[PDB]
Amino acid sequence: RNKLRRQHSYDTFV
Amino acid sequence: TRFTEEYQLFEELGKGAFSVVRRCVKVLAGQEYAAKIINTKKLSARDHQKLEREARICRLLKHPNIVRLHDSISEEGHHYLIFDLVTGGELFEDIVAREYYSEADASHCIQQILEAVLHCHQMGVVHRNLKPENLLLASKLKGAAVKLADFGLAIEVEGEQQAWFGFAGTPGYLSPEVLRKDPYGKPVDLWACGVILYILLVGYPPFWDEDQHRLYKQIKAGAYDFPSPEWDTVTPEAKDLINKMLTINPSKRITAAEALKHPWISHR
Ligand SMILES: CCCCCCCNC(=O)OC[C@@H]1O[C@H](OC)[C@H](O)[C@@H](O)[C@H]1O
Repeated sequence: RNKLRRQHSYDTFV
Repeated sequence: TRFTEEYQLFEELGKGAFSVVRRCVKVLAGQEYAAKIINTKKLSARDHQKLEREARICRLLKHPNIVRLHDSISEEGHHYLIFDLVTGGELFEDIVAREYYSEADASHCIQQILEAVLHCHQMGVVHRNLKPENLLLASKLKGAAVKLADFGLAIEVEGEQQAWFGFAGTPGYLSPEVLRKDPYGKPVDLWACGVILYILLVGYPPFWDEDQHRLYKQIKAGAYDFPSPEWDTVTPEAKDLINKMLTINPSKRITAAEALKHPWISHR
């Protein structure tokens, strides 16, 4: 089920 | 040089790759600020360009709903981006605490966000990283103004000219065109606005998965819905604005200017 979570920024692909 | 002789450092407010954000006081003025402190010892030539770009973009933007840059100070081994202090904390924390916003409060919130994005777009700046973490409340008094922050990933665009500007942003807020690795521009910000408006109204995101590969597939296909029970009392015109923001094809996606004229925003 969808959750409001803090997420990290990227400046290239994972 | 200026920072060391005029400013005093206090507690940490945030962290970055090779930076911290700390509260500081301009001692003789008795005025407090938030200082992004970048360690510049052996920065690459490109990292120097990106620091200068962030400073230039932050100096360019003058708007009530964008954090003001007070000064940009270059010392030996340290650069100081000095911003106004904003004490209300992340919009993120306020959504979690309240669970969701009423349509009236959500409309007022996204209206201020869109005004800030509109100004950015008019000045040829694309943020690329809009999310509740990057939106700050001006005070702890409920109904306080929202301020767009953190232009570290922001790019300068030439009019409506679009290009592959590289893979940057936050997974849950990334536009389909960035995930496809296709040319993009200003519309990426309106897609993120759609995600933020969805979060505002029911307190959870439209796209989420433990598997990042499945998350990106759902975003690229615009595979969101309005489940019961949280969406059972939300107006069609709220869903309509979200739909127009969360449009896969960036040409047909609502602009900031158009979004501000939507009845759900303007008739109120
Ligand atoms: C990140 C580079 C821009 C810094 C802008 C500072 C604006 N003034 C400012 O006083 O920022 C406050 C803090 O700053 C960080 O977010 C930007 C924390 O994550 C948050 O907890 C937030 O409360």
